[PDB]
Amino acid sequence: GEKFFLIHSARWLTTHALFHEVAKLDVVKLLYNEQFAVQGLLRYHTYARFGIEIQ
Amino acid sequence: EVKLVESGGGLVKPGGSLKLSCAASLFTHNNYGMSWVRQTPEKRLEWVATINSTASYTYYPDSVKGRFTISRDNAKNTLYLQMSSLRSGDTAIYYCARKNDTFSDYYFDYWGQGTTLTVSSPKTTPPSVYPLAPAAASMVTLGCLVKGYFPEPVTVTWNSGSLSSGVHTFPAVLQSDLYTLSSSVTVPSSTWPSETVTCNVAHPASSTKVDKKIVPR
Amino acid sequence: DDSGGFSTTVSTEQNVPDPQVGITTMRMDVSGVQAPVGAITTIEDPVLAKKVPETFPELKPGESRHTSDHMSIYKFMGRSH
Amino acid sequence: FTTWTSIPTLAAQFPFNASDSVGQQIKVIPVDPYFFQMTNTNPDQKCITALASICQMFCFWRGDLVFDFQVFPTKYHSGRLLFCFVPGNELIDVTGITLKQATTAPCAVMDIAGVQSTLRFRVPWISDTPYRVNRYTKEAHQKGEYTAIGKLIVYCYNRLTSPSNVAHHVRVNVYLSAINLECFAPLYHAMDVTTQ
Amino acid sequence: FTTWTSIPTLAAQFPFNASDSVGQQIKVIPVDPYFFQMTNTNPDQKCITALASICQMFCFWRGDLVFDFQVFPTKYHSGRLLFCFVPGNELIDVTGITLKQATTAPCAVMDIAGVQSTLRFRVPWISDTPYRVNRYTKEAHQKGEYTAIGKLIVYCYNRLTSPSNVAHHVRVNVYLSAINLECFAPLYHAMDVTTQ
Amino acid sequence: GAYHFKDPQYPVWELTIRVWSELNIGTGTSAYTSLNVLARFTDLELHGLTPLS
Amino acid sequence: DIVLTQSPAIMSASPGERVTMTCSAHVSTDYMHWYQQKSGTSPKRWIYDTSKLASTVPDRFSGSGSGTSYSLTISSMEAEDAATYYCQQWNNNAYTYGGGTKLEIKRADAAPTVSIFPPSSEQLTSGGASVVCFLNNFYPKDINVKWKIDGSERQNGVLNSWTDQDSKDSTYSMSSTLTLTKDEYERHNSYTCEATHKTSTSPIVKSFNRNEC
Repeated sequence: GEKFFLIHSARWLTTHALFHEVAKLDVVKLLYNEQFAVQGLLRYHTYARFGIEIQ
Repeated sequence: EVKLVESGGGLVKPGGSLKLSCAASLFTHNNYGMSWVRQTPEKRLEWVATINSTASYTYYPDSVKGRFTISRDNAKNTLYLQMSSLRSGDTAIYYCARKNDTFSDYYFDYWGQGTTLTVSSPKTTPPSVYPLAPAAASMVTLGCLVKGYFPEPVTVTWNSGSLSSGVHTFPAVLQSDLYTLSSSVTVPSSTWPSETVTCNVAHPASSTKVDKKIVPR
Repeated sequence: DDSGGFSTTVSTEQNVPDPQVGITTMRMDVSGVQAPVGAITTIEDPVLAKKVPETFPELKPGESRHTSDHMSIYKFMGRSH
Repeated sequence: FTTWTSIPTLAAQFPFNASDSVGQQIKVIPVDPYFFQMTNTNPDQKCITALASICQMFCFWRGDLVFDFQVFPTKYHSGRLLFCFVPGNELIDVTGITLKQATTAPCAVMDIAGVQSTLRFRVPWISDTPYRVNRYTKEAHQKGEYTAIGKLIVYCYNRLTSPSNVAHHVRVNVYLSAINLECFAPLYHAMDVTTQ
Repeated sequence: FTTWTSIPTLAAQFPFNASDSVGQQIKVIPVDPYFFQMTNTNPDQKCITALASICQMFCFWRGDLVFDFQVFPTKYHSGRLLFCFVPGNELIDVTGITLKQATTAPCAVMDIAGVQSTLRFRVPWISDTPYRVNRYTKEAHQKGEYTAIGKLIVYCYNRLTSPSNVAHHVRVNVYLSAINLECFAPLYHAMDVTTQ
Repeated sequence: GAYHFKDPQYPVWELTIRVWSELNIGTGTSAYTSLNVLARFTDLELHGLTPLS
Repeated sequence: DIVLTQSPAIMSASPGERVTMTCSAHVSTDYMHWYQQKSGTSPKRWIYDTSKLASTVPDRFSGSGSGTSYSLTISSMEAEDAATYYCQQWNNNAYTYGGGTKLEIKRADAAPTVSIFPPSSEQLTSGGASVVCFLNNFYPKDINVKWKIDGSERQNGVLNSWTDQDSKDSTYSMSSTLTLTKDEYERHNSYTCEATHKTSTSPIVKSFNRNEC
């Protein structure tokens, strides 16, 4: 359950202006996917309470 | 630098078969899934093949399923593409493509030079090249008219590469089972009619060489 | 540790709720003789971000005159709107 | 409310070009918690600091302000800046002060390169009245009531010497926060961007 | 014999170009002490590791392997790699694994710049049989007997950002050693270069 | 009380990345750099297993 | 699966202005990856993810969009973009391509130069003929070339050839071939191809007689 997952990437250029938004993502929704190993527990349960680590 | 060298190709009648080979080097093949990209001259593009590391998984779209056969050789570090039940919809240019991963999706990096496949049933025909003569200024245009060839690649070069900067190579038009183009060259007024102006015509399929010297009418 | 992991670099507690009483009161030089270590810093370290700055010789302001404090929510928003 | 005011937010923005002489004035700052100048286009909005959206609801304010200058250099530039504080009010004639004349006022220097990149600058309280009024609700001026304790000047104390394969300017962000702050006498007023 | 096996020798070699996308697979490694691919021309010889010239004389082997990756950068490049270990055997279909799909497997990242340049990577023992057989004497395959505990993948986790007056690739050597190793049932066999 | 996976109300967290200062290069320096985001749970607690897929 | 579209077909632009094209699908795609096909060679790395230009691409290009609409933002048009772009979707299996946006560099208006040649004698003894009209160094590409055959116009047998933009003078050139027979050639006298220009008012009448020489 608790293991670092690569969920999304972006790329930062020279042509982006000031205050431009590079990446806009939903943290919880991208974790819920079959390609990760945490799907095997969340698929059969209903409610959850949790905290988030970001790197 | 990644090197993808295609091979094979030619004139295949419909209802035949042909095997190709993209033999790459300088990089390890067992990190890379390979594929094939089709270039129809009218509409672009369409993607037809997929095989991963081992020779187990083969992914086709709906159309080419049951028609094509792909197999990798990791010992000789090559590729293959066995095509069956060919018809005129696959008259095209074929690239070998390399798969790589992005985050949620895939991505190509390098495509090779490509071969030429043409599916129709006439015979291989050598061309018939005839000059283009005027009936006056500081610039005088001349040209060679190339007509009557079914194999598509032809080489029209002026004096084996001397007048190369003033060339207007016009593309070919398929007309009554015959392709026809006309390369027109820009010649100064002091060269013609005082020097030699002759275009090269190289037809590699029939191995014919016809040199036509432009004469004044 | 609850998760059984490991960490040597720390991102500390951020935005401490209710840090200071908003009346100017006392709990002698505040700043002075000692060389200012708070004059220069690095803002990207959350450990070193909470150090009290000083650059000039100062001292204690004093005490206000009005009794109650006007910087608390329960006395600010006690007024109707 | 001190949970909002004691946290620094971005207020201003200015570059440091490589083509300035020693003693050229780069940026002037009136010293008040009402100062902010950033804005955005998508969506159309005038940005605000956290300190300005607390003190915009009070008639009077008092306390020391903390300016935080953050540079963004490479490892290979060099130069020195001179921050200077002139006591007074929001309107004096301040650009006649020469570089040598600025050393009479309290000042401090900053070195660009190194392993630190933030200068916390605590401004003392210098005034003749105990509380300094809010005037931006009114429209006309009046001698005696003001909004500032003086202004701040950013000089060029040493020039920017650099190699060829790096850039030619270093941008500096300006933060804003307060300490020992006190306000009273509530009201309602929406601020506007001080265009300096 | 552990005087030879516990000393790391060079096994493989691969470059890290500046023209790769994020998620491109650079090099795959089957996990076994029988792996080696270096060779020389003068004189004509196929090089060997010290670990391969001990375990080539036994029917069975067991224990954790230690991969050591050594980079050779300048001080001015930057980027991150992602080493991933997939449990299994020497033949599975492994290049369909996307970069996000590799985080399910146990993995680790590496930063290029710094004062360290060596990542010691200890592979755990994941198998269904206590001992894993030597098969390279035989010629045909058979489902159930294998030579590996899985394979390893080297991804590109962040790209190579660099200045102009440095090179555009960083070469990485791959070492090979073992710990807690055990072999028995002797024989004679000369290995051959695994051409990956 | 808790999050509902198969029918979310509204997303709990929303990460954002803004350009805080612009990227400047010279001549021949590469004009890009990659980015990555890593994530994991802490203190996962589950309730009420359902049979439906 | 699902097919992509590209809203312009051929867009022209002067050096120093903005160029914007749009790729769109009818089923929402996550990441869009673009390609650049130069004339005669293969496509290469142009755009990996939603907004991530390749290694050898200059900084002025960009990409954006999410879901249905996707754009390719060019801030400054330059002289090196004479090629064809392609968008590609990358969900479940098919990885279908775009329609193809041919980006050409706009040049100012110029008059067409005409030099029409009668067919050679070796073709006239082969049973056929090819009355071919030339055009050189003209703008725009879309030009109306009609034949004047004894005061009338015949649309049967017209073969028009078209090159791309030359990388040096940025001009266009044309062939216009009228396919005929040996004895059908010997009925008319007046042979004229005229090029209808849009800034020049009348089409330039360039003529010759068959019964000359």
